[PDB]
Amino acid sequence: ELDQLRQEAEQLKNQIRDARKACADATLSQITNNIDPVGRIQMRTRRTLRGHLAKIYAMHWGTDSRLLVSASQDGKLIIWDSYTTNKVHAIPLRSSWVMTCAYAPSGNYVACGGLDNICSIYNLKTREGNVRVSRELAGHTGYLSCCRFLDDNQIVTSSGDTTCALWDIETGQQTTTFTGHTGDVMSLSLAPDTRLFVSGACDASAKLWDVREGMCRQTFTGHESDINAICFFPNGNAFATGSDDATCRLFDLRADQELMTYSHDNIICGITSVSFSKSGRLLLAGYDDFNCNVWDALKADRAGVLAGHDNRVSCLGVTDDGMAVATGSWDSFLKIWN
Amino acid sequence: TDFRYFIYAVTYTVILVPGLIGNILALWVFYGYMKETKRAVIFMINLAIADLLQVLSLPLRIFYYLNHDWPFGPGLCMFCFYLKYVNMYASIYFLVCISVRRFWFLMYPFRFHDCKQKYDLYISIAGWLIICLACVLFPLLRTSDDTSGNRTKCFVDLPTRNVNLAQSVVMMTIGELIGFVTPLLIVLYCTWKTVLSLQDKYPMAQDLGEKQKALKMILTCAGVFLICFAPYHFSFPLDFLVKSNEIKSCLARRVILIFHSVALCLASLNSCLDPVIYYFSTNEFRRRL
Amino acid sequence: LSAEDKAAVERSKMIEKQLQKDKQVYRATHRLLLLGADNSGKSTIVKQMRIYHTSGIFETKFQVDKVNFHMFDVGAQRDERRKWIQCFNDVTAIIFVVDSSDYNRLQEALNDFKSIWNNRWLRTISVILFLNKQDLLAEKVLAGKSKIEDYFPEFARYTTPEDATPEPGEDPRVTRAKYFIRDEFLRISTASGDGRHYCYPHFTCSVDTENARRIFNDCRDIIQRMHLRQYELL
Amino acid sequence: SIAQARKLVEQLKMEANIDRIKVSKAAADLMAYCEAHAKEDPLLTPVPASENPFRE
Amino acid sequence: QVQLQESGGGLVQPGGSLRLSCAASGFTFSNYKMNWVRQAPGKGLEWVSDISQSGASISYTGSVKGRFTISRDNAKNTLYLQMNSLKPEDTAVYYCARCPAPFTRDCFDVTSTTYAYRGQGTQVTVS
Ligand SMILES: CCCCCCCCCCCCCCCCCC(=O)OC[C@@H](O)COP(=O)(O)OC[C@H](N)C(=O)O
Repeated sequence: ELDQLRQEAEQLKNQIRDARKACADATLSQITNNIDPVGRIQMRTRRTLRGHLAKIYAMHWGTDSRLLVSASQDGKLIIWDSYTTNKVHAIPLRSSWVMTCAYAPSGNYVACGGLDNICSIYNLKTREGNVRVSRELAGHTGYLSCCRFLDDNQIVTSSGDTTCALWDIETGQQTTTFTGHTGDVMSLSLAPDTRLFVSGACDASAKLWDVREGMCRQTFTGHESDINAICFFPNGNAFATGSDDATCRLFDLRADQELMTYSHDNIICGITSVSFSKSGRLLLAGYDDFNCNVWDALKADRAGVLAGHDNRVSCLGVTDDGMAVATGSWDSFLKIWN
Repeated sequence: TDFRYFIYAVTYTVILVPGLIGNILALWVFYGYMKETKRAVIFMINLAIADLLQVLSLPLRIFYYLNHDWPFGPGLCMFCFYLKYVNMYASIYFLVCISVRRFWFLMYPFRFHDCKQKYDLYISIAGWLIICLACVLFPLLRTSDDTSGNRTKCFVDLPTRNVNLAQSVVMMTIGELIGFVTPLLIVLYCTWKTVLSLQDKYPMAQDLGEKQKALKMILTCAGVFLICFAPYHFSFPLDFLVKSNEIKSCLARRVILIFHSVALCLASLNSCLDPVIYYFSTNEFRRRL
Repeated sequence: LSAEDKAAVERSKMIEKQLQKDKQVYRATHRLLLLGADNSGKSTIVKQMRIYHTSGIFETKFQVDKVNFHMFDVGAQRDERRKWIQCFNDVTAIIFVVDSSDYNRLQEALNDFKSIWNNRWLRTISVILFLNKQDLLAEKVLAGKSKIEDYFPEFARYTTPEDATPEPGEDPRVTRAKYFIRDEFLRISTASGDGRHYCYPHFTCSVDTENARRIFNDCRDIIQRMHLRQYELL
Repeated sequence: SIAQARKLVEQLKMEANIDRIKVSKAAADLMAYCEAHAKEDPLLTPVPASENPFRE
Repeated sequence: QVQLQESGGGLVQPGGSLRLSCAASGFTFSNYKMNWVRQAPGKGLEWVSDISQSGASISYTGSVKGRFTISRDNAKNTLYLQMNSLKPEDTAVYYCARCPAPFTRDCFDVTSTTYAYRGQGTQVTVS
């Protein structure tokens, strides 16, 4: 019966742990102990963007490194030009409880979702000057927590019914589902090649997923509490995570182990977002105590601090030319650092 | 004069120092409340400035009343005589504004959002302007046409311009009605409606007594306003008529002069008792400082 | 400013005007969150408040003395709620409904009350408590078959308050029962409070016609107490 | 259930036969990429104020 | 990997006594608040007892308030419950539960149907 099944499972877990333990000859810090530091790094705020009425809950930058989108619970989406602080679009929603947004890589569409369990897709470039809903995807059984386009035809979602799905916009129907997680799925990150992706859940676990097969390829388990954020290192061979135990960590895909830990004893608040830099050297993170931190990714050092918000920091991101960082908080303000 | 100079000297000396301390420190503590809370104090700032200037204009008066001479010329004497009273009436204006604001947001709580404080700036400057106009009547009516006096003439020994009695009555009555009666009626009506809204047949007993403290503070503010400003405005017309040689009896002259001296000294104390009643008793000045 | 500069400026200024009209309607309306279990009668309160007029959430609108309220009810979620609850950190009030004649599930309702009261993003929000189904409680107490102190051992040592209000001439036994169950929730709300939020309890049943007036009065008290704090220095 | 424990076992079996490498090679690879692109990172090395679009 | 393994169950005659223990692994034991829950035949999950980070504040449900006792040992990473006078109504499965986050006062979702930081359970039969 199930007693034997569980005993076999425990044996296989012992085998996996020993297979990983045989591979641990060196530590990253021993390899990098002969390296110069980066010194102190100091950033300043160039623009402050004003206009929302309630807490800002998500944002996303554009491939065109100039334009931006952001979402707020008063029920609005705004599209900004960040060189001039000069609003381009403002869009009113049907439900006020939104939690995610995303640009398409071509600048033709934006998307959003939230507490009603639907994904809605907006078309900006119509012959009409107006902006109207094109699609409403309607099959999930819990709220929508993240979202990322892949092209103008296909989109990937994660929800609070503990599944992720891949969707076909022109037809409207799901094409594949990913089911193995146990708690809510909180984030999601696409690969540079768009053939793999990773996710982390309200369960101290991350999984690597194959888009085209619809299967799980690997599982990574190092944290203590719910994982709130996740992202890929630039060459496609690594990823970093941050959770409610107030730690960030770096995992490697080929070695199949945890590789570096970034923490401190004075930090006892959870982490809301993480983000990498363009050469991979700086890892930037956001926290519940109103500030953001800058770590050297190779040394577990603490090379900088960004301050200036009054309420919880909820979102953060870096552009494709690597020039500037954008942050958003429960203040209802957005800020650009460089 | 033999029973006026000394009272003025002692009173202004005592009023001098704590007014400096309170107003300066209070503007300094205001400075940090906007560096952390993105809120506006506007009527409070204008009160504090008006009180600061009024307490500032005193030392020349003290020196003159002690040494019985003025070695500086008339162009400065006129400006001091103007400055004191302009600041007094600005102070009264801002107290009335604060009273009406509290009435509004406690009597009608659903009709008061943060997009309503639109013209608080437009109010302030507007008032600060009209007063500076209407008070010019103080130095114009104090220098008599032709006299050859310019050395001892400062602050109580100035002549009085010779005027018709009927025009005197008209001007004095309009000044009493615009400067005292209207503000007092507004303040009493609004205190009456505000203390009715802070009581009800529902004590929660799980409370901390927050509505009773507010009730007591509203009553204290109204009482101090009334006591510090009523005697001066009752004694003002009699004193001006004695200065115009309209009342002849020596008894009436001596009594009226002494009484108005006392009343003016008593109305000068608000610049020191304001920083103790409006702020310096809040919880926001005792979580800072 | 050339062509593109001026056109982009004129466009962002029209957007500014429309956002100005939106702000006013947003600020003249009050949001409420409705909570309770399924043996509680929450929907009947929802239906009594309709005469004032496969989804994840439901809304009902009502108006009293020319003021507008929006009430929000959550349906079609899983039973784990430590994440979506955070969306509600700035409602005017929470409304908690409880089936008061069900002795066998009251400890679970008390555990719900504690978790809501002590959370980090919900610690400046007030609660209006409805103690529903009073005719059933009356019938049970009179019938004499079941006992309170089988579930709550301290009822044996309870005496009615002095300021109880048994006006309609009801039995003293029903009055002890009512006030004991109320004092249980008021003990939790007074233990850990800090002065920044309170609780407002009411006794009710299924044929009451006057719950919108009670909600009106309690929100008036809440908003006045908030005014006193934000504007000590005006 | 039998379905749940069976699927758990099948997944563990699928994951238990994946090829692995030593830690030092992967650490050296991350370090080599980092060193290769280190002078084109414009937040690690700030640009002159003429090239910055946010101070022109 | 977070693990909680709980033991001590079995068969008792009414009036007897019993002791249960949990061994924890994979988290820093002392930042967390700990709980005991149970499930009887034909019902749902029910909350039994409660202890906080240091052991100072304790809490019990109404029907066990004079009979059960809860404690913890942070140097050995262990949790304990002791049961003194058992009744036929105590026949159930017992589970050991953890609070979701550290340094926290509220305790959401610990009796839900699926929950990630709960163990496998132990059977207790009284007859
Ligand atoms: C809200 C309110 C506002 C409105 C405004 C209006 C205006 C009013 C109105 C006002 C009215 C007009 C009138 C005029 C009269 C003149 C006279 C004089 O002189 O005066 C002063 C008295 O008093 C007294 O004095 P001794 O005694 O001379 O002495 C002085 C001393 N020593 C100092 O100074 O120092």
